[PDB]
Amino acid sequence: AFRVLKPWWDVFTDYLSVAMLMIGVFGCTLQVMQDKIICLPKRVQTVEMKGLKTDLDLQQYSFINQMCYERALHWYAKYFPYLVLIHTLVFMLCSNFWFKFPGSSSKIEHFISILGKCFDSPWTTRALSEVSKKEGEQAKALFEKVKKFRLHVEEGDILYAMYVRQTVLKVIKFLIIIAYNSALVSKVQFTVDCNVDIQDMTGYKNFSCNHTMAHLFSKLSFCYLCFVSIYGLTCLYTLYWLFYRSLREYSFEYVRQETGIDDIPDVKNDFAFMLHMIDQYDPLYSKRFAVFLSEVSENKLKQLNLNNEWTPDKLRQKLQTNAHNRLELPLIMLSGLPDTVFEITELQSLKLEIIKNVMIPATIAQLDNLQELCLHQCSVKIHSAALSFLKENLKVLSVKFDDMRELPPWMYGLRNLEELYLVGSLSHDISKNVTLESLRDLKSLKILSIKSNVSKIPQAVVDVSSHLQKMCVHNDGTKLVMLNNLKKMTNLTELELVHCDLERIPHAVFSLLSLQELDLKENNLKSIEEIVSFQHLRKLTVLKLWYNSIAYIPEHIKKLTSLERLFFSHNKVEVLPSHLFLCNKIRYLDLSYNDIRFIPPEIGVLQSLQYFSITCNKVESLPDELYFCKKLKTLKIGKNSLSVLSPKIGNLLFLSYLDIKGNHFEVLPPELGDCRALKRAGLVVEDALFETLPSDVREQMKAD
Amino acid sequence: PAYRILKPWWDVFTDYISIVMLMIAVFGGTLQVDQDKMICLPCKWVTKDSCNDSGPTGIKYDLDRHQYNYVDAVCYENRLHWFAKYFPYLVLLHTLIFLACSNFWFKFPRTSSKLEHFVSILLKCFDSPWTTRALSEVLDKKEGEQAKALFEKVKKFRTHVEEGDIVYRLYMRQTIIKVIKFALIICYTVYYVHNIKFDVDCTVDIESLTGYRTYRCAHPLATLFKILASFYISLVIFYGLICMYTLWWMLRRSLKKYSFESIREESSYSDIPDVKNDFAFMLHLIDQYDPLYSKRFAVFLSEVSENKLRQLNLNNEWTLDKLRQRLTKNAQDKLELHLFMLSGIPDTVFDLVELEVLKLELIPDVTIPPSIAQLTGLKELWLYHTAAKIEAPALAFLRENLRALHIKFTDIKEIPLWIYSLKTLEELHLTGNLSAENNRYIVIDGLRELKRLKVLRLKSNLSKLPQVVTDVGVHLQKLSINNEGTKLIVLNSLKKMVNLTELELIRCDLERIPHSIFSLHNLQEIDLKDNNLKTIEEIISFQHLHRLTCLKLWYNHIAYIPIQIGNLTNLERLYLNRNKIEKIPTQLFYCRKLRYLDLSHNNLTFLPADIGLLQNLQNLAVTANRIEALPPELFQCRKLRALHLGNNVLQSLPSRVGELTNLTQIELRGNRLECLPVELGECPLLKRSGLVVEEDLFSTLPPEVKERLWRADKE
Amino acid sequence: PAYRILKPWWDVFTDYISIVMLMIAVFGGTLQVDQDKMICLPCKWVTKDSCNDSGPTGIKYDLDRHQYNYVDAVCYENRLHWFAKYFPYLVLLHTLIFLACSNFWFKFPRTSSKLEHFVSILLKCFDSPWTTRALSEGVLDKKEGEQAKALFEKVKKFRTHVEEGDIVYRLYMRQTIIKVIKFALIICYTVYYVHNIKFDVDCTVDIESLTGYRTYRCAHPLATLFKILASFYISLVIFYGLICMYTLWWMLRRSLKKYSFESIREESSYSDIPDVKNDFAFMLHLIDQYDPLYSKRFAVFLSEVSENKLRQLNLN
Repeated sequence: AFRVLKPWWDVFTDYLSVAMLMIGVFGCTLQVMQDKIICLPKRVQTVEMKGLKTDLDLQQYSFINQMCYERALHWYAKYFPYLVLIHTLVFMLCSNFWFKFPGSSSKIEHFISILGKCFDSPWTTRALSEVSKKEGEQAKALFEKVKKFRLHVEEGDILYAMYVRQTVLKVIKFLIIIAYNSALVSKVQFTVDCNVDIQDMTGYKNFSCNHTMAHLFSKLSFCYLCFVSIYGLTCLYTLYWLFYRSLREYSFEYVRQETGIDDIPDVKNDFAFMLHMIDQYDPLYSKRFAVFLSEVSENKLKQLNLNNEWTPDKLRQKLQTNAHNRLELPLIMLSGLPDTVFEITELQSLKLEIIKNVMIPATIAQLDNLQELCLHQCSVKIHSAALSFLKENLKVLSVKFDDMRELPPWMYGLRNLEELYLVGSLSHDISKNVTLESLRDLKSLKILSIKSNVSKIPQAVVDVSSHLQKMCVHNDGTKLVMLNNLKKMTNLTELELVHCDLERIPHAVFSLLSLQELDLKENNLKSIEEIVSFQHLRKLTVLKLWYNSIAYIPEHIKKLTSLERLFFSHNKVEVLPSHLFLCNKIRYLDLSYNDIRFIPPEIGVLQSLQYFSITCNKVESLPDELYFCKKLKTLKIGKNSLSVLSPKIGNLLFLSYLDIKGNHFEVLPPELGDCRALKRAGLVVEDALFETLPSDVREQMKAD
Repeated sequence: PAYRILKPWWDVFTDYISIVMLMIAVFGGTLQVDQDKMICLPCKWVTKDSCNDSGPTGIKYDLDRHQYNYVDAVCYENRLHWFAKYFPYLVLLHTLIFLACSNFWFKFPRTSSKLEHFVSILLKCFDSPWTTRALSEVLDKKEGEQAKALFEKVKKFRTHVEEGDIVYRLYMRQTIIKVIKFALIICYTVYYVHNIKFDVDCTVDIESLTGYRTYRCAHPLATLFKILASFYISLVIFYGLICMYTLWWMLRRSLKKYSFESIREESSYSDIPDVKNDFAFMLHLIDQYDPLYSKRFAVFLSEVSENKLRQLNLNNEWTLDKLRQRLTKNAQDKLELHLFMLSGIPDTVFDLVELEVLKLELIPDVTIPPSIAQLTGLKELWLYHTAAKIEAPALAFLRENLRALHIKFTDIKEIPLWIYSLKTLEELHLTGNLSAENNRYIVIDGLRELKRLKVLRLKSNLSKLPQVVTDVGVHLQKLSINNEGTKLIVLNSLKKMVNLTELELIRCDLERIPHSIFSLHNLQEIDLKDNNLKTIEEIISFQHLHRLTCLKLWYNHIAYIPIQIGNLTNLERLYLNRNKIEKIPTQLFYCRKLRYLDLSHNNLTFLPADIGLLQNLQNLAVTANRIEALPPELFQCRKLRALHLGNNVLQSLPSRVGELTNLTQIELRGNRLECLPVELGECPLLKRSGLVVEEDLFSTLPPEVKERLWRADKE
Repeated sequence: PAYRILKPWWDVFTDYISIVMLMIAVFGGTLQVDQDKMICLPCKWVTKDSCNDSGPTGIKYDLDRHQYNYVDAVCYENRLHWFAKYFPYLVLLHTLIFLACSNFWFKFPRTSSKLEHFVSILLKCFDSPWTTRALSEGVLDKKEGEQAKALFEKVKKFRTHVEEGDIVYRLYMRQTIIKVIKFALIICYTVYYVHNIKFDVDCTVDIESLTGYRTYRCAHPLATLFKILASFYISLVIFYGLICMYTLWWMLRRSLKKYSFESIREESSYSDIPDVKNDFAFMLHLIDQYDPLYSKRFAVFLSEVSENKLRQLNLN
């Protein structure tokens, strides 16, 4: 479809060129045979008139005719048709100057294909009806094609320059043609005087000659002059339309006068010029193609596609529960957030995973039941009513910042927020994150878990220490430094530091006077010598120092007796001292997968113990005083070096769990029936140890 | 036309110039035929045979019109220069030669056929939707097959065209000839264009016929031929310049080497090879027309695109639904998938989450993608003649989930080096020879790293046992070595089998029992199959081993059982089949705990009564023996279920078989049972599937009993 | 078109030479019709009825224009050689005979029908996907399988139908022989009679009763132009004849009635392709002289092993 890009002046000049070709061909075929001159010598040698006798043969007459055709006839009168032919062929070749160069031709084909495809697209009519399924996907594909066309054509302006060069060439050629044709049109005359010197042949010197085809050539010259003048007026109008309006800028304000959409950008250079071309064809294509340009139309189409694909019944199918017993909607890799999601009002938690370029409307005010929000690796935007409502209502937040900007800056305008899950990663310039130190606006924050490679605790935590209570940090091989920021914790109760590479327990933990629990997970504690100040943590009941490297346990454990939970699983402890079990309030003691050589008898002091795990130890001797402690509910002694299960084991009335898996035992005693809370599941052992109960004991044990 | 794509801008420019040249030649020839003449006048005053040039009156020549015509013809033939006479024919001939040189490329049948094939496949690729998808990178079956067929056509076309360089050579020759012709045309035409004059003097010596010798003439189409030549020369110059540019375009770059470095850097497929000779030449010409065609044809050349298309087609050929239809179960009642003679593993396999037994059979050098981690229940893995290549997340999920690995091979390189890095491996059958140079148990030296193995089946034609297996045997509980008739050197190196419970020496050909067999207290299953025991004499030392419960001594050359076999009591599945026992003794029935007794293919003289000492016995197979009668004591046992008694010499079954209740399966094709006792129909658990019996003796029974059995079968 | 496949380089070269000679024949015929005359001036001085031809004044002949026209016509008809008058018509006739010899292969209904059948199923075998499948060495469509089986049976039937008689090869050999003999006769007579195309022609026609003169001297205007045309025609005929002798040497080099598929059976998997004979062998030699890919793609249908692979794959 190349004729669409041709306005009225282009086809008018083309048909003028065909007329010029006809005139030139007619003039040429006249000049080939009809063009001849007739010459008679001058001063030749009831009234009866007598003819003058020139005494010349026919051959001499032809010779005179030739001499006068060559040396007396003006060159214009002989070569006018060939000049017309050459000039109109140059006009025809330059008529498609802006059509033939392959880059411009590709641009023309691309633009006309795009304009025709969106012309056939019903999304234009749908959008025009809105302002005043499969086809939605086709419209989206055509829109991204339009954006690619914008990135491919608008930045250049070669087509306009080629058009202006072609127009200027046509105008200057028309000026030349009018000038020389008007100058030499008087030379085409009938009667000419020929003064060749052929006196030595014919006998005469002065001749009067007649160009037989001079009237016809004059009429043809005037007709060609008229056609050239019309062609030049057409080209002058083309140049005037080129110059008096700036065609490097196409304005869609005339569309804006009746169409409400105002985000439409104004295209420039090649796009502007060739849209002006399509306007010259018919303005309907331009005012219709306007709707395919703006971006808010694409956003509206995306929202419509999301609403169509996600019926509320599909959301009922998607409804599930989460880790905090809330109604969760898992939305995975979505284009956006549908309003159908907000139509659900029973919803208690929102899960948005990598749904980026998303703006939260006021419609979330529909669902009042929200308590948790999962904004995972998604850059989210906001609206004023959404800020107000999520300030009033939202309390639990769980975001993942794969990218720093994928953390949105508006989490911190809230106040009702209580739980925060800051999973992700961080760079070297930790203190520059002003996003962290805006939680001063948060008043209700109580849970903070930051799985990130955080080396320096921010001053954010220092500010929010008054109301914060729980820390969970997974550095994953990153050293944590600058522990004064954890010193100025005051009201914190829980601290779970994982892989922080803390060589020693800082004075930060002892500056805490109300810490309920401490975790020093994956932290290389080679020695524990700073426990002297641990007495200041009177609230400390949990010391989960597991997978650690504590080589020996000193007397400093006597500083705190309020300790209840004690996890030293996989520790480097060799021999337990006499000084652990003085703290009788301990109930929950773990030494799982350690390598203790043996258990000394001072374990008898721990009566209020309810859990004693030493599994996978090298312990060959269990003295009977741990069997004397009857309050010991759980007692895990698995995979040690022990020999025989104690026959007087039924004395432990409150022995809920006895993990003695993989121990080298011989025969189970019959007094497991006296044990009230020990099962085959509880007494996990190898099966050849399970097969050892007496038959009546099997009858009493299968019935428990 | 169809070959416009091959023609660059210079070729079409030369074509248009040649068309204009042909128009000029036609015009000049028309003028030469019609109105090209000479009209000559005699020189009246002549001195030394030259025009003397010595109111006014006309000069009288006294010449007729025919004498004038004769003078004109003779002075046109003899004294007009040949260039003025034959210039239109010369430009005609030159233009025809130029056109022939230009069209000889498309005229010559070999190059025309090559160009037609190239243009056809390029046009088919340009409209191929798979090309659009590859540029974009779920397809139709016919679309994928068309893409594969076009790929194969591209391969065979490349093999067809890269061998010869005739097309480029022909184009070079045509350009050279055009340049040389331009040079000659310019030289001769510029040399001879000055001879086209208007006034020519002719001295033809026709004084005998006319009366004059010298005449001065005038050529009408002289100064018109002087502009038609001068315009023609210009075109030739333009033609030559264009041709010269084409010649320059041959010399700066090598047309026989089209390097795809520019295309493969921009495109994702950075493995596009560089084409050569004629194919390179027409790809370069495609670039001169429009590079988009060559860019689109480039995706039908890379091998990565071929692999992607094969994977896309394989997802279509092997879908999740088809895999579920083919989904089967193994001997362990676990979900297995038998992929036999596959090119690879489709990702539809890996989209599963419930698969436990991934079986890979005869797949050439496959690469396992990480999505195996989605197969959450994956525990077994079967490698049969399959070189497996795996990555690290796969190794992670197999280190936390996979507890079985079944490797079958015929070569060392078929066995991958990753399989020794599993942290949950428990069951492991290596099938194929594991003894080689620097590789005898050093293929699999990472079996120390596997600390949870419990089953080790080795069909390896083995001659020795590694000590590391004995070290692993703290947790390993089953070792079955198949060697196809090769004796191992035990040398009492197996005593670390504390946890071994099933020592199964299949086709060991030992003929003796080493002390390590009856030193291992946890052994419960002992079958010395095909070991050619003429005598079994080592059962006495088994009483220190408290756990032996099943002596399946089958498929052996055992000639006789000593009566000391009566000392045992604790066996249940006493399978002494496929032997040469002369007779079963009463001592063997001192075993009270027997629940299963197989004595198939023996030389038993008869069946004694003490077979009825077996109350808990469930299946009994004394098949292929010489047995005539079943005693009533055998029928006091209420628990007989599977009585494979066929191909025997059984005379009759005594009516005390009515005491039997739990009979389930019996085989009686064979034997000598004259007629069916109705008690065989009395057995409730014995159904039509279990009562494999002759039909006539069944018909001898009353029809209503048969009807009752039928109604029990069908209701 | 459909017949361009069976036109080797010699055939297309002879066709282009033929249209070129047709063009020069048309040009010469137009020239003969329009501008072929001869200007005859009487010899005022005579000797034994021969042209003696022994301020100058032109010789007065006292002849009207009509007597001059009569002298022109009589000397043109009588004392101008028949070659210089009927050269373009002879060239046109020879060119028409050459074109008829070239195209009688396409016009005779038996040979034209055989050529059409061959071209048709060669195009169908090219369009057959099993050609690609066999040349590569999976899943078969029912319609594709039926088309492949029908094409195999058509190939077998046609091979049986045409291998019996070699009328096409015999006709092509006869056409080549006729063309080479025509070229020999043309070059002989044209070389002999080209020197009789002269400019100055002395005519003695005995019209003294009407004109008054006995002998005249004539100038043939289109004499050297006709001589140039004759030399051009001689060059074209020499080129045509050299091409025809090359074509005849192509016939006599090897038996075109016996085609051996040894190279293709060695390169391809199927090594049981029989050595076909006579008209099929000639027709395959022609397409081998155009493009060996046609034989490569068509040899798979002749072999029975490919049929064995066909029946196994169709069953699957």
